[PDB]
Amino acid sequence: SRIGKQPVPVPSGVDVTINGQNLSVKGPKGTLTLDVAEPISVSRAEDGAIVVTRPDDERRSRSLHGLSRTLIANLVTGVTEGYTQKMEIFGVGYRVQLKGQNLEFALGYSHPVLIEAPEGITFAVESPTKFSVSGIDKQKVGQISAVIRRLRRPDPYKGKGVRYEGEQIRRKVGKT
Amino acid sequence: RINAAARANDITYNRLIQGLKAAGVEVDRKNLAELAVSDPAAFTALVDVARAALPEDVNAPS
Amino acid sequence: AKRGRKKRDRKHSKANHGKRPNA
Amino acid sequence: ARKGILGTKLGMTQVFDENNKVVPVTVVKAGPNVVTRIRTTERDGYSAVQLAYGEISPRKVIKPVAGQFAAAGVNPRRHVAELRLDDEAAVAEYEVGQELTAEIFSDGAYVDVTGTSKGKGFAGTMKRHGFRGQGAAHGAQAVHRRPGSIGGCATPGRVFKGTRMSGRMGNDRVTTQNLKVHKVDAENGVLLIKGAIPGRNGGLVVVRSAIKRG
Amino acid sequence: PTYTPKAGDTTRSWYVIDASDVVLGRLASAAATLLRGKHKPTFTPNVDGGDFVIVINADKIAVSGDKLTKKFAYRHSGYPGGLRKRTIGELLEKHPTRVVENAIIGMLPHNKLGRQIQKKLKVYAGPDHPHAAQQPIPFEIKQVAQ
Amino acid sequence: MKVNPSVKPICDKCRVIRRHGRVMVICSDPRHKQRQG
RNA sequence: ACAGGAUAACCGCUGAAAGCAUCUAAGCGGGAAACCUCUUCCAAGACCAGGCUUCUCACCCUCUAGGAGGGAUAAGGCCCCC
RNA sequence: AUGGUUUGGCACCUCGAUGUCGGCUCGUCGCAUCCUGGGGCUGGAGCAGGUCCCAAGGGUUGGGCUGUUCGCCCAUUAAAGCGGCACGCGAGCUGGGUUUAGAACGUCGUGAGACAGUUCGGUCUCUAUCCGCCGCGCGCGUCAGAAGCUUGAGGAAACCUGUC
RNA sequence: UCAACCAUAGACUCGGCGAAAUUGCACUACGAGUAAAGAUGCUCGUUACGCGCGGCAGGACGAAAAGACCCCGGGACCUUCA
RNA sequence: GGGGAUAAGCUCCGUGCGUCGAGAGGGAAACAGCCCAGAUCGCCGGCUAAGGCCCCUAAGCGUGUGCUAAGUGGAAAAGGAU
Repeated sequence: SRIGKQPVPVPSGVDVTINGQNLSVKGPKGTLTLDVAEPISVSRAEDGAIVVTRPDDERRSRSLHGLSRTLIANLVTGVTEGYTQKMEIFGVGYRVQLKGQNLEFALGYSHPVLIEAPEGITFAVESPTKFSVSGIDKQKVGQISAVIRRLRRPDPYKGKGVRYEGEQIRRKVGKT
Repeated sequence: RINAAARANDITYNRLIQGLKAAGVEVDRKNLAELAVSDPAAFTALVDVARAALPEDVNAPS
Repeated sequence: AKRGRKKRDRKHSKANHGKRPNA
Repeated sequence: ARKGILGTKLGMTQVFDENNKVVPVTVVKAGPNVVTRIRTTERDGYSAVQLAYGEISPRKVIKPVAGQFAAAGVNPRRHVAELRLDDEAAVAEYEVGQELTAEIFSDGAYVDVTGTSKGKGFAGTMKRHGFRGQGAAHGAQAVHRRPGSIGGCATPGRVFKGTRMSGRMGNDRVTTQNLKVHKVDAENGVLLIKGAIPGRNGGLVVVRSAIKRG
Repeated sequence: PTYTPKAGDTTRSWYVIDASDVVLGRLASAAATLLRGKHKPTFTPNVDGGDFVIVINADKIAVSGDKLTKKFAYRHSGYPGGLRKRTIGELLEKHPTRVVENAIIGMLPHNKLGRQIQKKLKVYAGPDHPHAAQQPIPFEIKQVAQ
Repeated sequence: MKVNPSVKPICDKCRVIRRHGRVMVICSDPRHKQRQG
């Protein structure tokens, strides 16, 4: 509601397209699609923007309004700017490298962990201890980055594992 | 059988009986069924009679 | 127990009117 | 793929491997099989190959069977059987009139052999289901091999379906899996398969590639 | 006396119901009605004077709520522990027609005449049926008003 | 996780929610995690 | 067994309602010897009694030729026989 | 509060008979899971655990004592689960115990005799009609009669695990 | 442990003679229920072509014996400072 | 109202209270004691009660306004709960 009321400003390098609830955007980074929930009114504003409102005030509509607005916001900013997540690694021997477009971690296992890059996602390695995922869907980005984050069990005693950039994990101490 | 023939004439059994009792048709269900089987036209005529004798808003107290 | 419970709750019906033999 | 063949069991014997270790084998006359019909999805709803095996006089053949073998375009055989496949790409290899021999297999291949178990007749629950019997002493009145109890009591009040009782054992289709062929012998047209095979000697079998181990 | 059919009075008509976005029980009640003959004034409960009922697009049947995942079609083999359950979604993707069948069969009488009435029910998961020679009438599931 | 019919906050960070038909309690402190059951 | 699918507990992503947050309300994923598939076996009396093929695919008589009844046959099968 | 397995309360079927404990055999079910499997929290460094959640697919030893169930013990184990099914199962077995008649000890009783006291001994009947179950046939049907090869709705089986 | 095999007498098959206990009936299913509180027979469903043969013994609260235990009533015999 | 654990389909009393007993019929799925109603017989006539009107199953997938998302309805406590 309070999120859904403010529309989304469309930059220049954007090509929006609608047939009803459906939606297809194009930008420099690629293209994207979205079939909006039916009770949420969608319109293409005169001021180079996408307005989204709700006819009723039922809780379902109030939820879907703000959600759809945020979804279009993420959609356009991904298809124009992109969506990146920088990750980094801690612990001796805990490293990663790029085997083409897939990644290969060593994380103290008896074998290397091969992460296959799915469609729409592109990886990168600023360093064996610092890497990044990039794409246009925030969902898929966070999904694969979390799949990466959960590759090793949490190690609050010595921090050995994958983390996000500015992550403040919990910690303990095992004295004995 | 009456319900069948009535719903074929686009009316329910209950409102048919209601309309017949309002129209003063003392015909019994036996003969109504026999009409429905043997004289569907006469059944339709009685259906029209009952639909006329019914009120304009059957869901009103009156 | 379940059997007695069900048999007693049977009395909470529109027909039985909150009473039944052996409740 | 799951290439296969019909044959006849001849009997067991020994061989010795390169390590001088003994191998109990069964010799299967995996013989000249001939393809008589192709099963397709556009015709039959499933992909398979109909094979035929066993020399037979053309007078002991039932005339419908003769007509089938004729319209195929081959001479009749005794036993006929289908091999199910996985796809039209797998059935496209088999042509009618094609001849299959033991050479489709190779030494070290793993096979599944389907045969018809030997008949043990009307068997008791001991021989049939491995029931412990009861005591041969200590008072046992005439229950030395009897199954004992058969169900519960009134609460069940019946015998559950599938209870293990006396009856005919054997003459059942048995697939023994993952038998390693010790040797192919195309000169004789046989397979030396490591270990037991279902059925009597002279019994028909189907040696197929192992659906688990390639 | 009251009418009874005699050996050639049972006329058969073929109806066809598009089960696309139609409620399962709604459709099944209507189809059972037609199959039994309640829609006919010659209805005699000791006679399968009903009509043939084709159902198409059974896979596109509509099921409300969480019934697609939390309503189970149970089945027993006769053997102990031989209860096998399968949800309606599992049943729709495996055997689409079975849900519509089971619904109608339960809505029908459980008797010899019910068995005879099942035979007039044809159910097909697509929009197409082979019973076009029989010239089936489309049957929209209405509601008589009052 | 604790699974009890009485799930309630334990500190000021413990937040209560209804997730998938179950009353959950979440927190930074995973000790305070709870679920109704 | 391998493998796959859908899942439990659980881990989550994107995210509102509730300017934040939230694994969820719309959506998207992962996830167990359980479940379905997979393996083996029975199975069309599966009364929706299935399917692909092949064979015989042909005679008489009586009732008054209506609907049948009887006989002789084919393909084939059964019995006897080893 | 659950459950209904314990001791009980009631005395509702059964006293013109519903055979009892324990074991043997055969199992089947539930999960309130002993192992195996998955996971959360941990005062979880790691090994190993504790606790909770999910999970009933399979598996869940052999012996000494005792009638015994139970239990203790011995060795093992991955584990040596808890319960229901007439405290499953005696028209399937045993019959050691309880629970007839014999006899004896102790105690009680004047006595005959008695003892949820002990002790030794002590008939376990029945040709399966029906259901059910295991298997096997005969008939008819599946819109002519036959034959061969088959699909697989739907069921059954199997599903364990250690050491290095 | 841990059971396997052989023969014989039965069981099985054919011929011949030919009983029995029992029996309210009968074209005598299963589940969950309900019910004199443990159902072939009732309810709702599920399953099941008809008829036999050999077998097993879970039920028919199976047969047998008007429960011996318990109680009530009555006997009998026994004891004794009735 | 007593006894009982203010348990028992428990027991013992009271009640110009009822029903069964000795009472069919309809409803309550089935179901002596609950609800309706007290069966002179017959009728292929009608109105009703209780209870019900999507199909099984006779009658309404009734009308209007709201509520419910839990298949609640179509068992349950303390207590927990944006």
